[PDB]
Amino acid sequence: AKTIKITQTR
Amino acid sequence: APKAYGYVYTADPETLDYLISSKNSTTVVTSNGIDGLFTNDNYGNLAPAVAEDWEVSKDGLTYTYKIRKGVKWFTSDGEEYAEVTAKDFVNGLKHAADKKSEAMYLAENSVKGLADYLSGTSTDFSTVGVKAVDDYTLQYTLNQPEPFWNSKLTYSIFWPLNEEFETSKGSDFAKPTDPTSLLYNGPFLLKGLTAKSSVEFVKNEQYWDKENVHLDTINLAYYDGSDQESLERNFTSGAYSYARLYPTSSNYSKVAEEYKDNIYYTQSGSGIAGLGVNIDRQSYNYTSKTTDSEKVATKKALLNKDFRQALNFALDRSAYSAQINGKDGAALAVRNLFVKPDFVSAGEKTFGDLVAAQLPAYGDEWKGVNLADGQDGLFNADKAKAEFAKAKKALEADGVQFPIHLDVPVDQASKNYISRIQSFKQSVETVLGVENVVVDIQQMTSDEFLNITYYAANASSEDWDVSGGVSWGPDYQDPSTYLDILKTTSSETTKTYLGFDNPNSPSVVQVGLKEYDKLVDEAARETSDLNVRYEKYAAAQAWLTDSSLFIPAMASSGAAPVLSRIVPFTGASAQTGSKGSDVYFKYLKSQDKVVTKEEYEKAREKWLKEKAESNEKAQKELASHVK
Repeated sequence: AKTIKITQTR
Repeated sequence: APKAYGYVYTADPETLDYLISSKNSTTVVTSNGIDGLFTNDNYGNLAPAVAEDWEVSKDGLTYTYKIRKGVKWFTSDGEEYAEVTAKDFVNGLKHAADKKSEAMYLAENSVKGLADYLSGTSTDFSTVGVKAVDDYTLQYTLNQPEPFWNSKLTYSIFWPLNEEFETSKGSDFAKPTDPTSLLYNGPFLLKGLTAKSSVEFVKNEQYWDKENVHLDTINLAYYDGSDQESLERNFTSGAYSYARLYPTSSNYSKVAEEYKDNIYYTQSGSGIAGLGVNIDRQSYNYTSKTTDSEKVATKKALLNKDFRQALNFALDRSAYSAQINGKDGAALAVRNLFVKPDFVSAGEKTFGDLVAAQLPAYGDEWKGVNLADGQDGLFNADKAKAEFAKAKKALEADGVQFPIHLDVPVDQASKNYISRIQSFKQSVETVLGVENVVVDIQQMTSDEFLNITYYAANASSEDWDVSGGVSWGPDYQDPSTYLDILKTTSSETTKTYLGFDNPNSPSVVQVGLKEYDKLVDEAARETSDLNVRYEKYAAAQAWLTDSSLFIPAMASSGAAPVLSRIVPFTGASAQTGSKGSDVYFKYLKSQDKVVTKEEYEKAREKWLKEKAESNEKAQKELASHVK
């Protein structure tokens, strides 16, 4: 799965 | 109320179609409403979901699932629509094939006949190895044994879809602002979607397993990173159930003292964050370069392995991590391999151990490399300069003029993404010299950034030289889930991490990725001996590490300071797939008071002891399913 790294909320 | 879960989401979904999307933003809005055959319990075991029982043939090629009876599809308003039956999984996989799912890599070579349906060589889906034997008996037939097959079933491409509903919605199906455009069979109903604002769920009060659902509502507020203090601020007000903390926040000393007894650190997650190298850049809408000579220079530099290794060795990962974690806890999150080093083990050797045994063939510089998480094994200024010296001589001999300019885009709303890329810039420039390499940070809006990274439509849209905007999480329990996606043919993912989508591109041949394909394919053919299969996948990871085509930096999640009102270790635990507690909130329990660090640490030590028990019990029980 692709995920965005701009915010690391966990 | 403790039963009102509140937190955040970071990107609006492009679609609600969970069968087609490979992006976490779709998982975030759908997993709580859509169950497949299995979920994960709080120890990480597969738990019966829509499948009440299962069996596998002696030769490992045929899996058969008994569908639990009385499981209903519901509208977003709680109207019963239809029974969930085996036909919904037949239709799910057919839809994934017809609409050309972004995640097809994990089914196309596994399910018998699917590759031929995908390409159109076979015209009838009845020739594909998924069958509704009857309404409550679902049978998959595979091309080879796959010990990790059942773990794929917690990923969304294997979720069911009611064909009647799908057809009735037509072109309005699964639209990303319309919760009425899906049906729900899971613990919650998706009730609201408002762009750049909120994602909303309510408890499915007719769910068969509602006894294990301990939240009445779920609300996710849009968070774009412009106000990182909002996470703790809304936790403390009681709005949020959880808060990831940023020790570089200007008010952090006050938070740390206030919650001294409550801040605890989570384990590093399984996904990889790092910087992809665009080996075939096409568009220059976001560049500081002004001449064609600069663009050719950068393109030749990125095809040079020594240049890429120079960037890889120049990155101070502790400093990078510290831009979101502060200096003290920065090391915890550092990662030196695309595949998490302990993702699998062969006997006593971790996957990282196997990679480290093979890497020194590529060069003495890899000798003694420490690939373990929690420490920077790759940062080495001397080796970075040595590698750049080799690259400088080769590139100067080809008429390249320095400095090499590298465009790195940033979402200008995410302050700590800018800070991370600023730390990459300072690393590369301080170690290699601005006379040699210049990192040009391209600031743009959130939507502009999404359209050249996360949601880029094609390789042409990958408007960057190096980018860390998109991570990768594993979809199932085998190294192929990390490594297959970088094969020259996996064009859905090669554009995102490597900037290309043409498998026969001259850039692709130049960097030797056809050799990587052969290593990956040779590992994939090992189904008899898991130890040998993992050794062979480690040969592919070894090539990838040496290639420096992706620069690993840190775990994409976890290894972070947090505050919580969630009862520790009540949530689903999942190393892979779409049923972990990051997106799926069954089992999870909430409490009144803030968890203390002592409460968390005690629960963790007790959980680790129970987990080893439960996991071994689960493994011993597998033989009971061979029929």
